[PDB]
Formats: sequence, C-alpha cells, structure tokens
Amino acid sequence: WVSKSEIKRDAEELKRLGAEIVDLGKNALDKIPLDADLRAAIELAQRIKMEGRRRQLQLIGKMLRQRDVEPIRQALDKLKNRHNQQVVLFHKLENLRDRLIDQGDDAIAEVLNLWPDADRQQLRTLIRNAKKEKEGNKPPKSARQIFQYLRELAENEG
RNA sequence: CCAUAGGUUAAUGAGGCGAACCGGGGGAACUGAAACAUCUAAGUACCCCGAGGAAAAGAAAUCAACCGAGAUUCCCCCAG
RNA sequence: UUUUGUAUAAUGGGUCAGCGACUUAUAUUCUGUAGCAAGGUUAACCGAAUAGGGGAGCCGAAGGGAAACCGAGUCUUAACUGGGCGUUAAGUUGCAGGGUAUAGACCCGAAACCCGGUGAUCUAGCCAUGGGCAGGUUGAAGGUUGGGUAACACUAACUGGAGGACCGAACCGACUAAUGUCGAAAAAUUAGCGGAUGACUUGUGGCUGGGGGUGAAAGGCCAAUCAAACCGGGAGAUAGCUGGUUCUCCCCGAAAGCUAUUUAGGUAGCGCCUCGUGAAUUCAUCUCCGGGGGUAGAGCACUGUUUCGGCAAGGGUACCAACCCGAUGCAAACUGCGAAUACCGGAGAAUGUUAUCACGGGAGACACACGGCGGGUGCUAACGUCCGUCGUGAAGAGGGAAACAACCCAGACCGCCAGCUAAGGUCCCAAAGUCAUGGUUAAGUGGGAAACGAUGUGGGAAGGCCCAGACAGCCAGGAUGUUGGCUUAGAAGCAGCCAUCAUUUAAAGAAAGCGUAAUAGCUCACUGGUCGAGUCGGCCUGCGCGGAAGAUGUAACGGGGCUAAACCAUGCACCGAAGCUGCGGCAGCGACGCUUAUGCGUUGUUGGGUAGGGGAGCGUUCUGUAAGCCUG
RNA sequence: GUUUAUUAAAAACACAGCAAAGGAGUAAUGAUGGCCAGGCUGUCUCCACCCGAGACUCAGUGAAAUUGAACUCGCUGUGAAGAUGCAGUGUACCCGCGGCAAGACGGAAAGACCCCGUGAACCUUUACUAUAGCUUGACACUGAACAUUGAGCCUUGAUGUGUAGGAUAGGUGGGAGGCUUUGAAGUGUGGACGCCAGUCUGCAUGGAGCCGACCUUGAAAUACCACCCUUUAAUGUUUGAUGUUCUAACGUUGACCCGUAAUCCGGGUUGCGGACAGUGUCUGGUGGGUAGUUUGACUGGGGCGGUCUCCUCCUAAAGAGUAACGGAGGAGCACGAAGGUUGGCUAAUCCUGGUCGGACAUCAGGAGGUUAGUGCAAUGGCAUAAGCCAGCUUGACUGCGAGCGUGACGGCGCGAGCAGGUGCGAAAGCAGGUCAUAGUGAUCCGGUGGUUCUGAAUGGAAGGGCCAUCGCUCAACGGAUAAAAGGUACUCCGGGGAUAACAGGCUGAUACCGCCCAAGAGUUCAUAUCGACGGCGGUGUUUGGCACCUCGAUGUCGGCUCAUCACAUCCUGGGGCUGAAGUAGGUCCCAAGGGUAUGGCUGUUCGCCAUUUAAAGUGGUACGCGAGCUG
RNA sequence: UGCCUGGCGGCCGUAGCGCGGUGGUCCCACCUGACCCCAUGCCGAACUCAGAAGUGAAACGCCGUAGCGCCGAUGGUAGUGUGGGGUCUCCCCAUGCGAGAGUAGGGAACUGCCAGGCAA
Repeated sequence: WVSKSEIKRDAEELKRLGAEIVDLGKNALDKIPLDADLRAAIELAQRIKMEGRRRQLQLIGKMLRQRDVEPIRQALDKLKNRHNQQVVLFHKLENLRDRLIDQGDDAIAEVLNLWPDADRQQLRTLIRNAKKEKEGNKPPKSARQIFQYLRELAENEG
C-alpha cells in the first residue's frame, strides 16, 4: 500500500529538483550527467516561460518519476555544498567586520586568534579610522579595507 | 609679482498672496480580478517648481501608398 | 425582521413633527407605441438658430470559412448517398418601459491602508539653570592620648561626622481595608503604609514626532484616545455580511431540488413561478392491448451464513478435521420461482378555460420542518440524522383533538339575525338524545404503563365422579412387630443409606404435617352410619384488580360531576365550519345570439396566498393649457 | 532602588563586582516565600445598647438610566421547548405609604467565550514573492616608467618518406623561364628536424656555372612565386593578470597663510597616501532587517483523525436516478500481441488401473454439462462459444456518418450506411481494437513536421492561422497565481444560537431503584436474609445521544443569609415476619406533624479523621438563592 | 394415400433421462486400405480420400414401460394498491389484484417443405 500523500510529496520533490536544474546555469548542466532528451527539455523550458514553462517542468518531473535521480541529487548536493561553503565564509567575514566596527579590541582578539599573522597595529588603525568615518559620515573606506584584509587573511590561511 | 577671490558704492529686476486651468520634477494606497504577487486602480489622490490670460505644442529627419495631404490645437466618427 | 417556526422570555421601536432610501449618464437585448420603408437615420458644425442645411458616419438587405477565397451558396474531404452554417419572415430612428455592463449605482454601517501636516504645556527620556528636604538617632574612615612589638598586628580613652544608614514631618508613591460606581472626582476620600541626602523631588526653558519618539522593559507613555496618536484627502475605500426600503386595487403564483464551484449562510446551468407568440383529441384520469422486472412473498438450484448426523482426504487411532451426502433455518449485497404497485408505447368514450410542448423577457429560490408509507444510521430511543413517494406548513384562514404549523374534516370574492352537511359531539359548564333496544363493568377502570399473579365476573367447547346417591360436613376406627437391621451415640415415619413385606380385615401406610434428645401425643390418606343432590379440575377468552413512589397546588376525563353521564352491536333524530345550498353585489377567463372601438335578453367557471410576475388606478410639487376660472 | 499612570512592588527589572551633507555558602537588609511559640482581642459562638449623617414627615428647588401598549394574580398542561396575557381551575373591594428583591429569561454594552468571512492588523520562519543594506567581478573618473609571461593578426625562416623512388614530396595553382661576377657548381666542417630515410644553412679556400616539364605517381619538383593545415623559431604589433618605482588625477575631519574679531567654507604652499580608496551602470551571492501575500473544502460545534478523480455490489422501496465521516473491493495498467479473419477443439470436481508418484503432477477409461476458463477487484454475459490451439495478416486505416442513449453544460457512448485502399476466407461473410463495464486532465502557453492561408509599401523573411502530434498524481483530479508555512491570552471588524461550551427542551444506551422465574446458599427449608443463569418495569439523582430557545449578553463551582416541596423515611409514631428467649437488631407496610451537628485537610461538591446526638436522610427547585452577600 | 429413412425448420423438458422389444429391401451407422488429396504440436484417434466385403454389436430411428425429470389446475394462504381502525416496533375492516409451495391430473410429444425406398 502506497499513500497518495507520499506520492504527492515525491512528485513535489521531483518538480522542485526539475526547477532547480532548470535554474542552474550552463556550466552546471554540463557538469550534471543529464541525457540528451533531458538536456533538450531543460533548454526548451529555459527558452519558454509562463504556464508553458511550468508544464515543461512538470513534464521533466514526470520523466524523473521513471528515470533515476541519484546521480542528479548527488551533483546538486555537491554544487549546493560548495555554494553554501562560499556563502558561509562570506557571512563570517561580514560578521568579523561588523564586530570589529562595533566592539574593537574584543573583535581584534578574535581576528588574531583566527589568523596569527594579522597585524594588531594595522587592525587597530583601521578600526579607529572606521569609527572616525562613522562619526563623520565618511564613506566606508575603512570598512572595505578591513573586509579586504580579512579576505586576504582567509585566502592565505586556505 | 601680475591677477583672481573677497570687500565698498551706484542703477534695474525678484522676493509674498490669489479659486480653477497649463507644463514639468516627485508620487501612493483602497479596491477589481469574487483570494492575490504581473496587471488594474494610476500617472489618479497629494507635495514641489514657473509663467500666462490662456498655457503647452507647433511648421514632418510626419503620414500614406507607390494613389496622394502638406504647421499645431480642439469636437464627432472611424471605434470597444 | 429573520426563520421549517414567534405572544414567545429572539431582534427594533418612549411618543409627536420634519427629513430618509431602486435616481442620473453612456452602450447592448426585449416589449408597447410613432414616421418611413429596402431603405432608415444623422453626430460635430453652420445656422436672426427647437426651423433648414450638414449622408462624415452608423444599422439591414447574403452568408460560409481562420484566412485566402467562394457566393445563395459556402466549410469538411481527393469528393460525397452525406454532414455543420445561410435562402424562402423588414429593418431603421425616436418616446416610454423590463433587464444587461461601468460609473458610490437602492440606502446606513465597519475594523484597515496610503499621502500631507500638528503635537514632548499631560506623560517617557535627555540637556541648561535655580529651589526643597522639620526634628531626633546609629555611628566608619581618619586624627590625638595609653597598653602592647626590633618593627608589626591588636586593643582601651578623647575628637571625627562618611553612609544610595535608622525612626520620623513637608514632599514623592499608591501596599491594605471601607465608601464612592446614573459618585464631590472620566481612579477620588479616611487611617494605616514605603522612601524621606539621593538611581530623591520640583519650578522654568528647550531637544528626541508616528512604522517613528521614548521606555531601570509593562507592548508601558506620546495632550482623558496607543499591538502603531491626532487632523484633511484618496473616500460615498470594500463588506458573498446585519437592518430598512414609504399609496391602493385585480389576476396568476413556487422552491428550499439535480449538476459545479477555495464550494457549503453566495454564485452559474436545469426543474419549479409569471407574461407574450406559435404549435399537434398535445397533455391528464381511466377500459383494453403489447411490454421488461427480481421488489414484497416464497425457496435454498447457486453465493454466503447456521444446527444436527454419516462417508469421511488430511492431521495428532479412545483423537482434530477438508470436500461432499441427508434433514432444519436466515439473507440488502443468493434466485432453480415470483407478485401488487409504479414506468414506457398504442387504440378508445367522457371531462379539464391547451390542463401538453418550442422560443423569448423577468424572476425568485438553491437553510426546509412535520406525519404516513419502504428503509440506511442511531438503541426498529430522541420534536435525533440521511434517503424515495405522498400530504400540510412554509405560502390557508375556518371546525374538532381543552389549549398545540405539521393529527382529523375542510381551501375564506363580499354582505345577509336563512337551511343542509363533513370531522367531532348531543347531563351542565357549552349548541344539540339525561333517545330506544341487547349486553359487559363495581374498578372513578372509563380518565397513563409492561413481565407475572389471582375461587373477580359473562360466555363457548368440552372432561372426570354422580339418587346401585357425587363434593364438603356430622357422634366413629386408624390397632400389632416396624425400640429394625443398617453409619448399634437415638432416630422408631417425622435426618439419611433401604426395601417400599405381611395378617384383622366395614379399613389403614413397614408413612404427609404439628410437637419431643428420640419417646409419647394431635391430626391426615382411607374405611362404617344419617342428611343429601349436584360437585371437582384444566383451555379459550370480553370487561375488571395488583405490580403503579417526586418534588409551587387536585394536576394522568378539561372541570363539575357521572354507576350509566363508563365500554361493544344496531337504529332513528339533532348541534356541528368561512364546506354546500338560498338571495343580492363586484371583477377576470372562454363561448355562442348579437353589440362590432361596447352593453350585454346571455352561458359555464373562477376570485387564500408568501417570494415573485403581469395588468389597472388614487394622491402632491412644478410646467403648458392658464393674461382662462374661483377668490376680501 | 525601579517596574505594568489607574487594584499584580515580587525570587521580577536595574546596578558596583566576576567571567547626501553632519550579579558583593554568606553578616546585615526585605510592606519577600514557608514553619513554630507568646500576647491580644467583636474575626466568630452572639450579637445587646449608645452617639453623629442619611433613610421617614413637612416647606422650597428638582435629574437619570428604561419605556410597543397594558384594565400588568396563583396553580395545572400546552406552546420558539421556563406563560401576567394560551385552555381549565382557585383566589382577589378601589387607591396610597415604609420595606425585601423571586421574577418580569429586569437596565448596561450589535458576547470578550466557540464558528464563519477565499475579512483586517501585528509577530515568527529552512512558506512564496521581492528588496534596503552588505558584497564579488567588469566598465569610466584612472596616469607614467620599468622586470618578466598567456594568447591573436601578421612581418620572417625551416619543418613535414603507407605504395611508386636520383627524392625523411599534404590541396588546387600565374603553370614552364628563372637563378647569373646584389663575389658560381662542389668542398674542410659548426649546427636544426631526425620513424637513422635523407634535406639544409650565418661564414670561407675555389672562382662564376648550375638547372624546367625530361622515366613511374591518386600532385609533381621550395627554378620565380600566389598562399596555408599538424609540426617550430629570431625582430616588430595588440595586449591583459601579476610585481617594483614616481606624481599630474583623486583623498587628506595633517600643518602654515589669506577672505577672517571665523572649530564652517574656498583659495596658495607644504607633508602623507595615491592610480589604492571611493563614487556611477551592470552583474554573481547573501539579505524576515524591511515590504506585499498565502496557509482549501466535507466534518454529527471546531481541531486532530479519514476523504476530494474513475470502475463493481448493496443500501436503492422489481423503468432510470437516488445521499450518509454507510457496509464490502479495485484503478491511474497491459497487449504489435493477449488485436482482425479462416479453420479446428471444448473444462472444474470425483471413481477405477498405473515405477518413482505420495491425498493432490502426467497417461487410459467412466459420471459431468461449465461448478473450469474468460490477463487485473467484482457484476452480468459467453456452447454459435466472448473459453483453448494453429495458418495468414495489421480494419488498432483514412474523410464521413443517418439515427439515438446520456448528462444543466463542457462533455461521453452506441451506431447501420457512403467513398478510397487493405487483411482473412473459395464464397456467403467479418475487421473503424481488446467479452463490456476503471487505466484519465478542460482551457492558456508554447515545442516538433506539413500547408504561399496570411504575413501590416513591394519581393521575401520573422511572426501568426490551419492539419497531426507533444508537453501537467493542474490526485484539492470542472484544474482561481508560473510562483506561498504558523501564532495572537495584545487582538480588531460584520454576523450565527444557520454552529459549540453552563443551564433550558426531546430520548433514555449508560446510571440508580423496584419487581417476575427460580437453580442454590442458609445446621434439614428458595423466598427470616441473600439469591446466580434469565426477563419486565419506574426516576431523571451520573456518563450519555440530538441541537429545538438563548452569542443585538440566560452571570455556569463554592461558602453565608433565606428558605419551599416529594417520600424511594435518618430519628421520633403505628405494625407484620424472623435463622425474634430479653436489650439489641435483620427485612417489608403506613405515616412528612416536628427535628435531623461541631471542629483539622480542600476553593472544594464530595471525601478522610475526632467527638456528640434521635438522627446528623435521599432528591427537585436555572446541579434554589451574587437587581441578597465574598470571591 | 400408409408403414419407413435422410436433410432443412417451427417448437422447445407434456418435448429429456432409466428399462425391454424392434432395422438393414433402400438411407444411416459401424467397417476395409490410404501409395496419392488431407491431418495429427505423436497416432487414419478426429478430419480427409477409393470402396463395400461383412454387420445392426454401439450409435441412430420407432413402440411399450411411469421409475424419475417435467408441466399442472380449482381452492386456500402469504403478499399488496386504494380509504379507514386499532390492545399500532404489528395487525384488522371494504374493495381490487393475487402468489410461492403443495395436491388432483397430464406426461414418456406435435407440426411445416423436400428427397429416396416398399406397398398401393
């Protein structure tokens, strides 16, 4: 016995995967192991829009009902993992910058712990300049300099 | 150094108010779709600028079709 | 008003007077009317102008197809014996009206969103200036004088006056109780109560302004309004929602059903309602005829289900048991059978204002309730819920059931101080039989209630014993071992193992009750005599009694009261409605004899009515008629 | 110390401490949580009296909520279901004054509770949609010198044998005269490619002659050239990524001077950075921080649970149709054959005999006429067989299709027959799918193939139109978006008793009580007292079933005050039986005149505990009584 | 015209089964061989081809037999439409229709066209 609710949920997951692969760019489609017919359907869906595009996506999901999805799911998982890693690194850099702007020496300690090679004097000078910019409504030159310095430190560490 | 900026004096003009109309710069929501996001409402509501008695536009780098009309503006058809 | 439903104790109204609700424009469809007619008609504009020009333009006469294109033909097809759309019917422009679509579009009512401005004299915080904190206490740091150390530490005496210190006034606050809730006060008064030198309080003047301000942080305060202030505009936002929709009369007159819905309290199509046109003895009741059922009933051939017995595969042969066989049952999901109704079609007399169908305009409604019948469900309980048919209410008053929509009789045109009748009634309330005949009842049954019980009473069929004398009564008998063996404690007939013998016999049992440790004793089955005629036990039942106790007051005939004024059978009379008939009066519908834009010498019938549809009218302001008429 | 101005002052909050311009086990403390002890008393048994203001009478002034109208009694039953107005019955002279409040479902607020609205408003997020902000890279402000290096256009030079061979020749080609002392053939030798087959040149002795089709070849000879692919190299060119230096852009809220009695600003010098930073467009990413929305319906109130489309049977009451969150089962296929024709054949279940083999394999005979089979759950039908086998085939075809069934409609199904061309069979004849009933998705949008149908001047083309076909568990399956989850007790708005919770009203499964039969218990004996197995009744004293009144407001558990009524009687009173010697009791009948507790635990009803009485009764009255009282 | 047979039908259990008797003059059946036509998922089994030697055994046709199967009244009863009544989870009254089962009884067929043989 198979529950209609489970079948509907599986269909929804298949349609979501189809929409994701359609959204993905040319390089992603090339990397993913998609057959010729599926690639043609994806290209047609990308070319078309509107209800026609959604029903082409539904056709893709119906085809995926029969065709295996494990390699496609693995490729999507790897791509999303890489993207999430990059996004998390960017978010952590932004958090470092924000805490440096707000607190000061407390964030300098964390920055030094994360990257011993970081220059404490330069970080303090940049933080003081950023505070002066905040007070005097000056452009975020110091904030962007701190962001670039953190990016360079992260790249050197990696 | 020159010179400029700045300063002093003389002459002309504006400074604000006024109901609506005109052009321009901004500019919504309610509501309809029996829901609602495109859309509509709407370039309407409302704010600002300027002149006038009207204003704006105005003499095609336009139409038309290879037949032909020769600025702009306004009214009725073409036309739901 | 809403409801299946309201006197409901569901909603609104204190009353009077005035004001208040389907209007307006633009296009479309239809109806009536008016001119023209295969033509009709003009917009803007001109116009000494409601005239006349202005044919720009719009509608139809020709449609088919997507189109090319064809043409009273055209699309499909390679094409039609074909099939889909047109031909044989006249449209147009106004006037008025019924709808349709947009404008706030029948009227009042939201919370809510955006735009532009006003608020920190209340209050939250902050900034600058000043003011206030009666009085009395605790009393550290520190300093001086001694004891005590190499120096320390520690300790006693004097000065000292720091504490978000203590008690307690002003001041701040509101923790408790009472009063005040249409109070003196839109958070107040009395006595207590905490702080009362600070993070305290306060006067004055400013700053922080609405998705914002402030907030020792409660979603608290921001001018008595704050989970997004106040004021003007979008804006008459929207409201599938609640309420209202105002003069009269005549005719007709439903539903709460099926399909679909982000769809259930709304909406779209159909059935149902109304108006008009056109159509066939069209439709309806019934007699007959040709029809198919699997329902009621019946049965178990089949499908299940159920009881007994046999052979019994197989399983563990005193033991479980398949498939089958014989008999007995049940089925909405069984029919070897099978109705009554109902439905279809045809023929036929009669009646019904065509009561039938097609089209067009307008609808309304799409919450149904109750009772009977056959059910599903629930508990064959529910004023419970869901089905199919009928009936009433909704939308129908009237008479009876005391009162009570859904029970019974019966469909109100109007008036009459006329008669008849249906249901129900005829002792009084209260109109009619204290009517007659033949029976039942002793119970207030009638006038609530079951399982069961009973010499209640009436009758039917019978049955047993009966003047060779029955049943019950009356002076009589009921003696002997059987103190029994047996479980010896005593059971002896009165506790049980046990037989359940035998003589006198007109006659009696080795034993039924009361009473003793058992005894004993008193009775009874049966047997003598008189009286003596009927007596005894069961079935069917009509009408009666118990089972039968509730709460404001008899309260389970309506009451009085009734022994017939209670129940069954029959009959004759009467009361009994808005039902029928009798008289007169009004209006619609169809006909014929005639009037022919209308009377009818007529004729038959109809006239309850909600939502709703059609038709006909009354009233008021203004305008022409109207410088006419009435009028000090 | 502060906190919800305006009833919540706390362990909560806060604190010292500890870890674009511009919170020091703890002394003390506490209107703090809990326990114990003493005093005190009107909190209470139980309340009595007195003092002042009202309340009462008189004189003067003088509102309010509410109001359909009232000539406005109780009881019984009915009724939209609790009657001042209905039917019956009893009672009551008319009209005032001081009180209580049981009611008039009494006044208050278009219920805050529950439901609905394809309602609103905030808050949350890995709901949808976006975006402020942040940010990546490219382009411009943005330059100059240098050190390399990836690559393109070329300029310039070699290099490149399947087999044929003087030859480590790839393609056409102006095709056939040039090279000549612009120091010749060949040479000591340096060097490049190198399948070791055979080309070559910076330089020179010498000194100025060598060569073209000529013989094979799918091409001929770098003799002159026009110009290139695999394979490589010197100069010049486009250049970018990266690195170093400089200033003239740009920054300077660094310093000095001036306008200037000037922390603004502008200008002049200088110092420090400097083509970095920043800004503007685009772009990748993040982004409940912000903003606009969504979160379906049936539902025995709502949520949860289950379902939303199609097929078979019943309910479905013998035409058709007919609902339930009613009772039983399936489906979103499959077959190029399991389809069409021609021909042929006919099982299940049993008995008999037979090696494995056995009850049940396969073989032969007997009964049997379908209980077999008919691909899929079931109905019906199927001997002509629609059931099974073999041969041939694609009619599972094309354009139609009269006439009907079926639904409101979209739509679905049947269908003789016309024309074309086919398959089977000699022929008559059959074939427009499957024995039939589930195996499916409207429209918009487009993809694919054909069609001059059209294609906005013409000739085309793009784009459309038509024919065929493809694309949705759009399963919420007549499918509102291509695109959406929750909380509100901070809530708000319009309504409902159309729909709940307390009560009211109907019924009585459940609950309590009474009774019929009587097995049996009771030392023998059913009925002194119980009494199983069974059955019949009364009450509305529990849980219940319905939702008929009430959501334009009926105050729902307790305690105090006040009580009233039924007896299914707790005591007192009158009796019967007894397994009643008497006191004391056990069971049942009549009897409601009277009475029928106090304290510790709870809010408690109830219940447990201790002590008394004759007892400390059961229930109805909106589970009595808040216009009477506390909460 | 009748005793017979075969084919094509109407009619379909009063029509079919169980038992006995009866037929080879014709027709029918059984039967012989299959080298050939034809066929066995193997077999002249079935079908097909050339004969009829032999026979009526089986089957087939006719008669009898009621032992079954089957048909089957009349009446009664159940049931039911209409209008009423009641001691109303059921029944009764007037009217109309009217079962099923069972019994008496019937029953072991009838009929249409043609062809062939016998006797007329």
